Order: sequence, then C-alpha cells, then structure tokens
Amino acid sequence: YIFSSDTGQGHLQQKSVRQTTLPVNIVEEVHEEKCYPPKLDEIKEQLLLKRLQESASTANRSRYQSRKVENMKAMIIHRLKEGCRLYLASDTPRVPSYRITYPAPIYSPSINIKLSNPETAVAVCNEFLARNYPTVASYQVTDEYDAYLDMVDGSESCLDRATFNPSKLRSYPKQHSYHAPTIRSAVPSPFQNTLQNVLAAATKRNCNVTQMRELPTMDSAAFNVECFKKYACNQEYWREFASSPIRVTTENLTTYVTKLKGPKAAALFAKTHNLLPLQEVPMDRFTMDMKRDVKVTPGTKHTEERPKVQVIQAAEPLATAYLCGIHRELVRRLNAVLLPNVHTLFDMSAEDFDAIIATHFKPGDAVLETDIASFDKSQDDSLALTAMMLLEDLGVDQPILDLIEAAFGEISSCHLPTGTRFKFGAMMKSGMFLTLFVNTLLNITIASRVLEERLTTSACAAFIGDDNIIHGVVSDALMAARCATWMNMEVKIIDAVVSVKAPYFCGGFILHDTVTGTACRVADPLKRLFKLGKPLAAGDEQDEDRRRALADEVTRWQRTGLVTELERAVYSRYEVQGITAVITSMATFASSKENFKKLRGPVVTLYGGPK
Amino acid sequence: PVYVDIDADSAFLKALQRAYPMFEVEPRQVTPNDAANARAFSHLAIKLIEQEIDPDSTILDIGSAPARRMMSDRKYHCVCPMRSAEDPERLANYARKLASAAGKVLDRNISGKIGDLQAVMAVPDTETPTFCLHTDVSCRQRADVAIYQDVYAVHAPTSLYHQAIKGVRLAYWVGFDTTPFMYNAMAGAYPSYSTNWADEQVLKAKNIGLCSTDLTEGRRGKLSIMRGKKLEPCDRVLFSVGSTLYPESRKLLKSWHLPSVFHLKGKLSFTCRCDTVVSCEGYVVKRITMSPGLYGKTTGYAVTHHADGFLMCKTTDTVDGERVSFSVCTYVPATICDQMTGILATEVTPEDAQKLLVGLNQRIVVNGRTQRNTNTMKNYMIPVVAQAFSKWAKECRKDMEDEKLLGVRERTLWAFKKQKTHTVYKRPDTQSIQKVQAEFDSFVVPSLWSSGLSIPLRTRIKWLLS
Amino acid sequence: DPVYVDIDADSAFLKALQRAYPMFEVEPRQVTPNDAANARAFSHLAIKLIEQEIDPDSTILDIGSAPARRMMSDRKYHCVCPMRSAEDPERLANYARKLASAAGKVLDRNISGKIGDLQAVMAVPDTETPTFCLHTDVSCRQRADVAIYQDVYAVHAPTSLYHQAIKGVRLAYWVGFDTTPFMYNAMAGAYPSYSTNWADEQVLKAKNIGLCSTDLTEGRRGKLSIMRGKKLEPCDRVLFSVGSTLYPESRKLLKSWHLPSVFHLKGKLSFTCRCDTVVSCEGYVVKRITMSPGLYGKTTGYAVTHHADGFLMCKTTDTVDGERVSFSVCTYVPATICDQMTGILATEVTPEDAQKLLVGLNQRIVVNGRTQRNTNTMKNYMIPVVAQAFSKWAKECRKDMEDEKLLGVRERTAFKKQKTHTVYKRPDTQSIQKVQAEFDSFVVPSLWSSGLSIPLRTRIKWLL
Amino acid sequence: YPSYSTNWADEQVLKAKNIGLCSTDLTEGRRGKLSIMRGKKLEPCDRVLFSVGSTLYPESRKLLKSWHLPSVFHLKGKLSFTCRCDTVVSCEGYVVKRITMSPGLYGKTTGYAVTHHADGFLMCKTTDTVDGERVSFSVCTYVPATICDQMTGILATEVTPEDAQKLLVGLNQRIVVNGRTQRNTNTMKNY
Ligand SMILES: Nc1nc2c(ncn2[C@@H]2O[C@H](COP(=O)(O)OP(=O)(O)OP(=O)(O)O)[C@@H](O)[C@H]2O)c(=O)[nH]1
Ligand SMILES: Nc1nc2c(ncn2[C@@H]2O[C@H](COP(=O)(O)OP(=O)(O)OP(=O)(O)O)[C@@H](O)[C@H]2O)c(=O)[nH]1
Ligand SMILES: Nc1ncnc2c1ncn2[C@@H]1O[C@H](COP(=O)(O)OP(=O)(O)OP(=O)(O)O)[C@@H](O)[C@H]1O
Ligand SMILES: Nc1ncnc2c1ncn2[C@@H]1O[C@H](COP(=O)(O)OP(=O)(O)OP(=O)(O)O)[C@@H](O)[C@H]1O
Ligand SMILES: [Zn+2]
Ligand SMILES: [Zn+2]
Repeated sequence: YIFSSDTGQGHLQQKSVRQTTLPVNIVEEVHEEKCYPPKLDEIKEQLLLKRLQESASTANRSRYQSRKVENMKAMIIHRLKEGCRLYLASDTPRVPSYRITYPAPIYSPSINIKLSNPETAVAVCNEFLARNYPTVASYQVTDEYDAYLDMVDGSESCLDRATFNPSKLRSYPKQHSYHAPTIRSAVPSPFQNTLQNVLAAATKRNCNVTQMRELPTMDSAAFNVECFKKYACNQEYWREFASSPIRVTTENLTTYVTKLKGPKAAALFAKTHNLLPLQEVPMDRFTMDMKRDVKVTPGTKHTEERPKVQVIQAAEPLATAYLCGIHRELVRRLNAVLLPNVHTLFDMSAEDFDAIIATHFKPGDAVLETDIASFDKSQDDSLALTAMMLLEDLGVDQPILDLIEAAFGEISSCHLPTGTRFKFGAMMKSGMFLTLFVNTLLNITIASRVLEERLTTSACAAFIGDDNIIHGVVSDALMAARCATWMNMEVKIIDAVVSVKAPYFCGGFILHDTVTGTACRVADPLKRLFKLGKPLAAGDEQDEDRRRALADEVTRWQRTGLVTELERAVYSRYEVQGITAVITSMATFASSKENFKKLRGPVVTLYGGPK
Repeated sequence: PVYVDIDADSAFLKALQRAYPMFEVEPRQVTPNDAANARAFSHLAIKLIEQEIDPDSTILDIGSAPARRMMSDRKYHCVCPMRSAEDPERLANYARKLASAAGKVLDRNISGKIGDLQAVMAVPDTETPTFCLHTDVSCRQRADVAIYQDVYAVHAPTSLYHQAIKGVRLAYWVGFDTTPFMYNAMAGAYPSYSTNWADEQVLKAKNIGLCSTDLTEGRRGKLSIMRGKKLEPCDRVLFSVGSTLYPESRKLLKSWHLPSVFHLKGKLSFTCRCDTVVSCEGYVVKRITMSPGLYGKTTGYAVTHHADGFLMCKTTDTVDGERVSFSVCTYVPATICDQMTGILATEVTPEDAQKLLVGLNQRIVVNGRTQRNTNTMKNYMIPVVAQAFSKWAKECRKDMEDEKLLGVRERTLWAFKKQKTHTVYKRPDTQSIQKVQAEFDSFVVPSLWSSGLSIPLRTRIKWLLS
Repeated sequence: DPVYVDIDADSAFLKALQRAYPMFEVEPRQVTPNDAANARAFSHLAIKLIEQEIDPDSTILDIGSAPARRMMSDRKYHCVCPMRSAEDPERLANYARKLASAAGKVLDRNISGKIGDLQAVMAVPDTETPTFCLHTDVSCRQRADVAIYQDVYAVHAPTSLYHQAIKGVRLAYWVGFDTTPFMYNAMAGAYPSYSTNWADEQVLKAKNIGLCSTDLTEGRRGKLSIMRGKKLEPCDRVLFSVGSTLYPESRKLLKSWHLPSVFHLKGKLSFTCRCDTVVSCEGYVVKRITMSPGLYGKTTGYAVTHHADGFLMCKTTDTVDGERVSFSVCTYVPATICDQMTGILATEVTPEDAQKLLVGLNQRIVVNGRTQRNTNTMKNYMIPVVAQAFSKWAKECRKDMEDEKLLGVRERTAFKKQKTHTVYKRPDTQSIQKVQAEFDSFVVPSLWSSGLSIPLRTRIKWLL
Repeated sequence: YPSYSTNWADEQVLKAKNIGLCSTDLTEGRRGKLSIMRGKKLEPCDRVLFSVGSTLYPESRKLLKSWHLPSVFHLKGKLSFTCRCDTVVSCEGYVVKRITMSPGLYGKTTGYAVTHHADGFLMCKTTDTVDGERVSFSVCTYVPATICDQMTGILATEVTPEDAQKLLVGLNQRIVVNGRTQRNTNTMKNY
C-alpha cells in the first residue's frame, strides 16, 4: 500500500525517473515506453511439452509456463479486441509534455546493533508493553473463543433497504487452527464468513437526500471548479487538451494485458468464452466480498470494544478490463496542468520522493496536515458533479463518459452465499478502477477552495489519497469560518513543527537529518511492534517475505543522526518512552531463519475433531 | 473520623476501609516509620474494642504500656512486671508525662494517678486501682474484662483460668495469625506488613527473606562431628517486624490456636467459646466468653477461613555451603489466584508461569501512573510462588490417569503405597481444619513472687514526680 | 518553618530528602558550588530534627565538634575540643574571630557570657567551663544528660558510652555512614548517591575501581622481585574520599558501632541499653541509644538491617600493579531498577546482553518542564560491574533447581561445599549478623597532657 | 586543553606530524645517513613549551610538579608550622586553591593527593613520525561528560577504530540549542 506493504510489494514502482547528475534542477521531456506485441505459437508448445517429459531439472518447467502464459495473453487480445468494435479508434498525434528532475539524495552511515539470545528479545518487548500499556498486557488468560462468545449473544444491526432470509441466520463456529503468539499484544483473528457478520458490517446509515441535478447543485459545482483552476493550475494546456479526445485504442489494450502476471491472466482467460459486448455489461451491479484483515492502531481500544468488519464491493470483471487502458493518459494530463510546487504521488518511487523534499523542511517550520476521511460525501450530490466537470475538461470522449457516469448513481449489491440484497444511493468509495484518481481530485479541490491563495504561495505541497501536507501554513479563524458553512467536522487538521512535533504522512514520520542536513521519511515502529503479536494461521508458508521486509526496515532505522530524533518523534505522538531497546530487539529477530521461529508456538485446534 | 499515620497514597487504605466499615479512615503522615501498617491496624482494633463494651467497667491489661492508656475515659488497671529491657524506659516515660501535665487537663483523674504511683513506689507489694508490679497470676484485683495486645509469652489455658476465678467474663486478643505454625513450617513471610520469620537452624541461608551468607570457592570434604542426618523444626523462632527483632517459641505460639469450645476443670468448672471477629491479611481479633458450670460436649476441632491464597511448598537452598531442602509458606492476593485458573489445566514449566505472573502484576488501579502503583504483590516472592504452581499442576494430572474403583481400597496382601506431596494450596473461600485438645485439668501455681525493682530506678522516679 | 539547603534547584536528590523528612518543607537555595552538597544537606536536617524533640533547658554534650557551627543556637552546649588533628587550630582561630565580631550586634544567645569564658580557659588549660572544655571524652568532668555524636569514627563505642553513662547521661545520638558493608569483609565499595568512594590500602594501584591510579607499561615476560605473596586478604587500613577530601580510618573502630539490639554494660556500675534506627536514606542512618541502670531482661546478640534499596556484592577480576588478582566489590542499586529486571533474570543472560538492557533502562523519565530532557537514575560508571553480578546470580539459581535433594535428611561422605560468587539482597529484605552483647573490660589510662603551644595561646589572646 | 585553545608539548617532539604543536616538511623517503651517537631511548626531559593562543611560554617540569601539594604537610626549621591545601572551584582543568597556615606541630601526615574528575580524562599510546622516523609516545586530553555517558552501550563489545570514529561524529553535532541559526554547535573540537 502506497510506499510498502507488510510483504514489501507496495503501490509505488521502483524505477527512478526524477533523478539528475547535476547540482541544479533541469527540465526534461516525457517520453513513451514501447511494448512488445505478443505472438501466438503452438508448434513450440507441443515439442517443448514432449521435451519436458524426457528431462526437466529446474529450468525446463519454467519454459513451459512462459510459453503457456504467452499463448494465453495472445488469445485474450484477439477475443477482447472483437468485443469493442463500436468504440475502437486509431492513434492521433500526441501532445508533448515536460517534467522537472532533481539531484540524488545523500544518506548517513548505518551501524548494526543486535543482541544474541532470541528469548531475551521477547522478554524486553513484553516488559515494554507491560510498563507502558498495563491493560493490554493482561487481557489474554485463555484461548481464542471469540467465535463462541459472538454466537452466544444475539445479532444487533442498523440496516436500510435490505432483504434477507431469517432461516439462514446461524453462526455455529467451524474448525480453527492457529499458532499461539509470544508477544502479549492482543491482535484479533480475521472474522468468519457468516450472515451475522455481514449484517454487522452494513450498519451504516447515510440516508441523505438533496437536489440531484437541479440549479442549486450546478452552481456549487461551477464555483468549485473555478477555484481549482485559479489557485492550483496554470493556463497553458487547457485549449490543446480539449481538441484531442481520449478513446479506446488497440495499443491501450495490448499494453495493459501484457502487464498482468500469470495467475491473473489465467483467471481473466476463464471468463472469455461467453464474452458480452461493451454496451451490454452493466455498470451499476456489484458483488460483496468479505475476505480482509482487521486494522489496529496503537493504544487500548480493541480490548474494550469489538472492531468493525471490512467489506469490498467488486464490480464486473469485464468492466474493469475494457476501459482500464486510459488510466495512464489521465495521470499524464493531470501532472501537466499542475503548478511546479504542487505534487502528486502517482508515477513515483521512494527515492524520488526523498529527492524532492530534500532541501525544503528545516527545524522550526510549521506544517499543516489534514485528512478528509471523516466526511459524508453521500450527503451532497455536488461532489460527483465536480469530478465529472474536471474529467470533461481533461478531454474524455463523450460516449465513454456515459458509461462512467452510470456507476456513480443508484447501485445494488448482492451476497451470493446467502442471497442477501443491498441498495445504496450516491457512493464514492467502491471497487471500480477510478477510486484513487477521483479521491485525489476532490482532496485538491477542497484544499484549494478553503485556503484560497495561500496554496499558491508555498514551498511544497503533496496530495495522495485522503492525506495531504502543506508547508508554512497555520490554523486561523478564516478557514474555520469558510468551512463552517454547513457544519464543523468536515475535515480534521493538525499543526506540526519540525524537530518538535514531527509531521505524520502515510503511516510514517518526516525527520530532518543532523549529520547531512536533509529531510527523509521513515516508517512507524510501534505499528510494526503490535503486528508481530498477530496469530499465524496453520498451513501458511509466508514466513520469508516478512523477514526481508523487516530487515530492510531495520537498516533504515539505525542510520546515524536519526536515533535521537526518532525517540522524540515517538514520544511526542504516543507519549511512550524506551523504543531504542525495541528496535534492538527487532534487529536480532531479523538475522536468521531460526531466530524468526521464536515468535510462534505450538499449534492449537478448536471446534474440530470428533474425539 | 479516625486518623492514621500512613502515607496519603498507598494501597493499604482500601484494605483498612473494607475491614472497618463502621469508621472513616483519613491518612495523615508525620513520621517515616518502617512498620506503619502494623501500628495502624492495632490503633483501629483497640478503638473498636473499647467502643463495643459498656462504660463504668474495670479493664485489665496484661502487657501494658501505661503511657498509652493515660488520656482515656475508661478504667484501666495495668499489670507491669519488670522482666523486659523495655520496662525501665517505659516507666520513666510514664512518670515524665504525668508530671508534665498537672494543671492542664483536669478530666482524667491525673491527681489520682500520681498519688497511686507514689504509693506503689513506697511499698512494692501494695495494690492500687491503677498500677501494680505483679504478674497475671499473682494479681488479686477484681474486674470483668481483660485485654491482650501482642502477647506471646504466656500459656493460654493457664492464664485464662486464673482470670476466671476473679470474676472475668470476657477477653480479647490481638496478634498475628497462628495458622502457618500448625502446618510445621520452616520459614515464612507476611508481605503486607514487611514481616519475615525464620527458624534458627537456617539463619545462614541464601535466598530467603532473613539470611546472610559469605563468598566461598569450594572444598571437597570438611572436618566435622558425629553426623546429624536430620533437619527438623526446633522450638526457637525469630521474628523481624520492620527493623525490630523479636524471639519467640513454638509451644507458646500454638497454645493460642484455641478450639471452638473447651472446658476448664479444676477447683471450679467453666465453659468457653472462641470466635474471630476481624481478619485482614494476617492479623486477627478473637473474642472469648466464659461462664460457670459444665454444659454440652466438646469435639476438639479448629476451623480457619481463608479469604486469600495460602501456599506451602518445598524449596532447595544452600545453607552454609551445603545443599539442603526445607519448606516455606506465604500469602497470595485473591485477584492473582482467580486469573491463574486458565493456565493450570495443563502442565507448565516454571519459566512460563513466572512470565505470566510478571505480566499480570503491573496491572494496577492507577494504570501507568507509578504513584499508587506499588504492584499487587512484592516482587521478591514471585520466583518461589511460580515453582509452587508448576508442582501443583503436575500432581493434579497423575490423579486423572489412575482412576480406581468406587468404594473399595487396594493392597498389593500388605504394604499399600503412599504418594508424593510437595505443595499445599488453599484457594480462596475454602476452610482448613485441625485436631487439637479441648479439655484441661492440670493447673499449677508457683505461689512465689520476687521483686524486680531496684534502688536507683526507684530514686529516679521519685525525683521525676517531685 | 521552611528549611533552606544548598542544593541545585532541578536535582533528583530533592525528592529523596523530602520523603525522608515528611514533617518539614524543603526548598533549595544554592550559593556555593561545593563538591559534597548532598552530604552536608542531610547533616543539616538531622540536627534540626534531633533538637526538636529533646526537652528544652537541658545541657547537651558535644564530642569532637567545632564550636563555630553552634554559636547562634538557643540551647545549652558543652563543647569537648581536644587538640589531636590538623583541623583544630584553624577552627579555634575562626571561632574567636566570629565571636569577637558579633559583640554588641547580637543581644541574645549569651554572646557576652561565653566571650569571657574562652579567655579564662586560655589562662589555665585545666579548668571546666559550662561552654568550653579542653579534655577528651573520658577526661571531662561536666555532668549532663544528653550526648551527641556527629561523624565520629575514632572512638571505641562500648568504652565511650560507659564513661558518659557514669556521669548521668540517658540519651545519645549518632549520625554517619552505614556500617553494613564492613561486616561483609569487602575490599572496595562505593556510595554513588553521595559521590563517596573507599578502597583498601592494598588495591590503591588498581585500574577499574572508584579510587585508584596506574601507569602505562609494555609488559615483562617474567619478573623476579624480593617480595613473597600468595596472600590477599583485607587489612586494618581503609581510605575514604568524600568529594575531594581524604580521610584515613580503621576497620576495628568502624565495626564497634554496629551495636546489637540489647546489650549489657557491667563494671562498678551496671546499665542496660538499646539501639534503634530512626532515619535511613541511601547510606546515612541516625541511631538513638537509651540507657538505664540495673539488670533487666536477656540478651541474644543479633543485629538486624532493613534494606529499602538493593544491596549487591560480587567478585571481580582486575590488574593491580601489572598483576592479575581477584577481590570483592560492594555497591547500592535503586529500587526501581531491581523491580524491572524480574522478568529478564528468569532466562539465561550473558554479561554483554545484560549491560545493553541496563543502559536502555537507565535514561528515562525525560522531564521537559523541569530539569533537562535527559536524566539518569543511577551513575553510569557502576553499570559494568553491576551487569556482571546479575549474570552470575541467574546461573547459580538455575543450578539448584536441577539438583534437588530429599526432605529432612542431608547426605554426608564430611560434605562437599559449592561455590558462591554473588550476594544479592532484594528490596524489603532483612539481613542478620551475630555480634558481642556483653562487655565488662574497660581501661582508663587518663594520662592527659595539655596539647597546646605558646604561639597559639598568644594569637588567641591578642585576637580576642 | 581544548576549552582554552592551549597546547603543550615536549621539546623532543617539536618535529612531529599529527599533534597540536608541531611542524615538519615534505620528504621523499631518503634512506640512509650515519652518525656516532645512539639514542635508543625516548623519555621525558625537563623542558616543556606552552602555547596559549599565539603566546609562547617555556616552563620546567620540576617547578610545575611542586605545586601538587597534599592535604596536610609540615614545615620544619627555625620555626614550625602546620598547614593544609583545598580546592575551591574547578572548570575544565583550570582551578583555584586555598592554603591556610598555622604555627605549631599538630596531628600526623600521610602524604597523599586526591583529584576529583568532573569529566573524562584520557591517556593513550600513539604512533607518529618524528623527523621521518617512526616512534611512539603518550598523549593526554579531556573529554566532555555528556559524551562519555552516551558511549557506555557501545563499549560493551569489541569495536574497530573506524566504527568508533563514525559514532563519535554523529554524537558531536547537536541541534536543540542551535536556535535554528547556529546549526553547527560542536560539543568538542574536531581535531
Ligand atoms: N512478634 C512480636 N511482635 C510485637 C511485639 N510487640 C509489638 N509487636 C508488633 O511490632 C510492631 C512495631 O512495634 P514498635 O513500634 O516497633 O515497638 P513499641 O515500642 O512496642 O511501640 P508500639 O508498638 O507502637 O506500641 C507493633 O505494632 C506490634 O504489632 C512482641 O512482643 N512480639
Ligand atoms: N569518613 C569521614 N567523613 C567525614 C568526617 N567528617 C566529616 N565527614 C563528612 O564529609 C563531608 C565533607 O564536609 P566538609 O566539606 O569538609 O565541610 P563540614 O562538614 O562543614 O566540616 P569541615 O571539614 O570542618 O569543613 C561532611 O559533610 C561529613 O558528612 C570524618 O571525620 N570521617
Ligand atoms: N506474666 C508475664 N510473664 C512474662 N511477661 C509478661 C507477663 N506479664 C506481662 N509481661 C510482659 O511481656 C513482655 C515480654 O516479656 P518477655 O519475658 O517475653 O521478654 P522478651 O524476650 O523481651 O519478649 P519476647 O519473648 O516477646 O520477644 C514484657 O514486657 C512483660 O512486662
Ligand atoms: N578521644 C577523643 N575525644 C574527643 N574528640 C576526639 C577524640 N579523638 C579524636 N577526637 C577528635 O576527632 C577529630 C578529628 O579526627 P582525628 O582526631 O582522629 O584526626 P584524623 O586522623 O586527622 O582524622 P580521622 O578521624 O579520620 O582519623 C578531632 O577534632 C579530635 O578532637
Ligand atoms: Zn494488679
Ligand atoms: Zn569539659
């Protein structure tokens, strides 16, 4: 997710495109990446398969999958191209674009410090938890009978416009096997797929009705786009972009499918026999998915109240494959119209982010961080109109806009195992292929309107998802009065000062180095610490990608000139002392395969076995 | 309101309030004493006792400090022999206080007290309504109430009988609980009052609460005398309350574990009872009522009710360079015992039990604040407690795989086998019963009295009272 | 009512002083950057406490005290000041200078009375005076009832106490260092809270102890000298260093003040005595002794010490004068550190691992409003030796559980003795020692001579 | 004495290469030359040169060591006196002492001197080239107290000299007192 996940896969790429070998900033030109067209070959597969049988040590098998997957990719292109005959177009001359590059970052040396006995590391971590979090360290006294306790008490829900069968509401637990954790953090296990959990998750009541597409709604949207184009964008690209539309093209589909992996291509291939046309695919029908992981934050709140259940609304598989070739062009056009001091995390890597903010943040500087998650976007219909107006200005072809618009109105969801039907009104968060883009556009628009001209005169601004940071801005009564037109809790704002109250961004800390004198971003150690106290399901063999992720994260923590700063940042955020010992404990855990085995224990089986 | 001299922020306030629901306890500290908890309980207990009885009654004090009962509204008669080193200092202190207040408080019969003291100093053998120099046997004053406060140097059946023939119908006793001494233990502790006691034979131990040892290198073989080959408790026991040392004897301690009902024969016959009124983590208050005649029958049983956890296990320690084994005992808080029942269903190693106890101990009412966070139990007794639980779980398992027939015993012709027992664990809300003696018909009096007062001491008191 | 001390405002020692004296209020006032500020603050508060409970209009005897420090007091004092140290001539001159300069301005405290008594003593050096004296503790003839000892380590306690009780003294007080480490026969020790170090005279050329000094060398593969050793045991020579001042002392006189609970004094007259401890704070103790004529009770001959902080004693290896030897070192540990190490000592820890955890646990608290953001609970120079001791303790405890005997019986051959390398007294634990409680032999030489010189007499008379 | 910009050295090592008071010249490595005298010994002599800022002072070891007086000592002659010596104020190696003298002989002496360290003190062996010839001698210096406290954890194991140098540099730069302008704020001199 964004920077890096627990398995070190992340959402960002790993190729630098914003690096230069000169001590000054240089403007360059954006180019295109050529893609190899797949080709079909059956005679090679037949002979290789027979040659696979006679001798295959290690690389002989790999040639078979590469040949087999390559055949599947060619077949998908041939079938997919025929469906969208009424929307296919050709290549028109492109509009050139330019971008700015920055010099490479400088880092301080790192020294490794670790203990020897792995059991002592567990004792230190347990001592740290008890001293700082007394209630959390005394919760576990028996096994994990959460499923049984949830069945004993009844079902409480707050639904709206839903139907279900009462005869299928039964929640007797099934077999559950896991490994007993060693760290005394009480991280819950993922929930079981039952009808009771589905109703508990859908306990949200956002029933609000306003003017759908009337005159007052249009007036608010018209003002919003005016502020965005006046305080956050330059005027050198609008007229050129309107002349050249964006349409579905063979190159878009060929490039997209080639980027998929093995298993993903096979899954898509299985749904190409009865291929519906593009105009036949419904755009307002979704399916319900439950398989998720619970989210826990440092503190003592999960030992008193049960956490919520996460859900996913999945769209049609063919809908996200026909039109997913226009995401790259939309990103390029958006980056071209933004001001040089306004940045977006799309199409960047970890190193590029460090080089941009290398010489901007210094001690004693005020930074404003604001999130917009706590806001009901379903109350006002103008939030959807504003996004469409921005999309139309960017140069989206007219019939394609109708297909996109159909997914932002009335939608329905269904649960296949139980046949449960749900209906929702205007919704912004979903599982479609424009979710981050629309959220980023709305985040910039909200900030631009509230801050007015204070956004233009700034040193560095970064926007991604629902989080943002703006340099050199404080909190005054003018923004409170402007934002209090409807209510007061639209957004949450926090004031931060470098080297005194470290700013928080995307689950990390922004710190200023001492030896070199440059800014850098590091991860959150407490978030990792609670995560090692999560039970591991039996039969899982993913205990090697996590060790490498921990090893990389530990090295970044032990850089010289950042030990003292990290201590103060954690204390000013969570009011906790003594994290250097925890970091040392993490170092010895991620040193060998056998040292990582001390975080687990004997296997415990519940609700299973007729003995 | 009742004021106690303990710290305003400590965990002992809740226990005192719960054990005395008819009062109001307010902390007010003026002295950093090392035995504040011990003195606080005694102050409350004596206030309750004097409040439960009617006024205009005469009261005897066996172990008496006259300065303590000087500003009271009751009628106390003090019995003060001269058999202790504390006695000369207390007598001089009493005289100084009396002479220092003669025209300030004319409400407690100060003039009478001074006159009675002077009369005794003239003739040592005289008896006065307030002071005397006899013992509990040689005193000849009539009353109906007797009070014992921290007395461990008398024989209970003999002392009680001599008080009955003088018209006493009620008695009170305040002191330590005598349950651990009925189990024939070697050492023990009272964590709530910072009290440690140990037998004289293990004073050179290494890892107990009252010991001292040196540093040695190690030698194989030493010169010695005829082999002992035994290690059993003796009659001498040493007590340490705070920083003060008290020697005691086992026989006189066990004599106060009186049965529910017993008879006192002899020249005159009486029937007796015994009940426990207040109990708080080691201190008890007992009430004894006596009546002439002979009624009912006796069973000779004693019952103790446990509101906390009681533990007794076997430990291995090095005494004077030699490895031996003996037994210890202690008390455990109720909350800790209640939360350990989920892990004792299986077999656990001592290391695992220790880790759970540590994590479960820092949980305190004031949470992360370390002002009132004195922990649930003292940390120096955790290692020994962890071993006891591990041994208990192992023994509770072997019983399950050796089920037998219902009703009949098994001898494999003769020589039935006995099993090992290494720990005794009494859970809260349980009772313990022992067999004792409940009939006494052997009373002897020396009938000889020797004075203990000296000439220079008498002169000093006379000068002070001048 | 408020009490002023010469202590820096934002210091960690203020909390300890407040808890030890709950009946007062303490507020700092620093005027001097002394190197032993903590040592003097305790003594100042102790004197105020002692004089508060005693009955007024009563005479008090001072043994080996400087009369200058007691001139503004509103009590009756009798100073016993012999001439046996290099400190005395300076103190006498200072006392006369202050006394002369205070005439007339202070119309109280009997200034005009004792100002004429000093010259009377100088005229004839063998006269008694209700304010001044020139004999020893066993030669003075003044009669009183209260005696006070303050930082006195050069007298034999049974002998000195008996002579004072003959004159009719029923109360005594003692203020000084704790004598517990000297009952364990240690070679070196420390008092980290008061910046005090002490070492034996045979280890003054060590390398890694509190008080030592060494030099650089290259190494000689075999050196023959005219000295024969194979012995290394404590002797009767100890050096104390408080701040920057040096004090030589002897072990025999130090152990004499570790009195039991009850003891008897038998001679021409007989008395019974008791010893209690009133105030204790990280090394300083205050003892109250009461005396009464006659024979009463019985004695057992035991001494009891109560530990509020952890007491540690271990065996260390060092290099003395180029040669490698081994001896024992003792120190004190704070209570909070000992409580947080309970869970770690259950496992097996190497000395390297134990040192790292102690350093991490040391720097803590981190007050921002008060003092500095970085604060240390204990002095850092004692961590290496402490971490070594815990490692040895954990190993010995584990080896006993793996070798359990039977209940009641001991097996002989006349038995094998195991090795012991660490003694650890946890908080809220008592230690017991055996001493002598019956004294009957007293010697009074009384060969007193006037230890005074003509030039000193002339200076005092002319200055006064 | 880094806090006062003072450097002192022996007269025999004035041609060293890497100390605070020395001077040398470039050479190519001409090997050879013969003489009659054979030194074979490098020990301190009675000639010390002091440099406070830009001013030079020559001193003698015997007179410098004569001021290290003990706690108590006696003066005997036509008249006899007894006297003491005390230290009043000290700040990074520049102290003030007080002596009180009285007539007559009292007490007894022991002949010991005590020094109290409020900050670290080092004396180590170093290797350098004096006039092109490699030799070894000893150097001493002072260390700030806060630096010594923070190095306790690292010195628990075996650490190479280069690793210790990198750690010391990182600890030297300190930021809380800079006032956002001073920036550098060196705790100790880098040389
Ligand atoms: N084992 C035993 N404990 C005693 C005895 N006398 C008193 N105690 C207890 O020891 C505690 C501390 O008493 P101290 O204050 O040190 O001695 P004290 O001179 O008797 O003064 P008070 O007990 O306050 O009257 C008391 O509270 C008693 O509970 C005794 O004779 N034997
Ligand atoms: N071991 C030992 N310690 C002493 C002795 N006398 C004093 N001390 C302690 O050392 C500390 C140093 O005190 P000083 O700085 O010398 O000042 P002082 O206490 O007013 O007494 P003076 O020596 O006269 O200056 C005192 O506070 C005592 O606690 C002694 O004779 N032997
Ligand atoms: N009949 C009695 N016999 C013995 N002591 C009595 C009696 N009556 C009162 N006392 C008091 O009991 C107290 C304990 O006296 P004891 O003979 O036991 O000497 P002790 O050894 O100092 O005390 P302990 O044995 O409890 O430690 C004395 O103060 C004594 O005045
Ligand atoms: N028998 C004594 N009676 C009264 N005062 C004494 C006696 N002996 C020593 N003093 C006093 O002790 C004080 C200093 O101690 P001392 O006489 O032993 O000299 P010191 O050897 O220099 O110091 P230390 O006490 O460490 O041995 C002197 O002021 C002296 O008056
Ligand atoms: Zn009587
Ligand atoms: Zn005199």
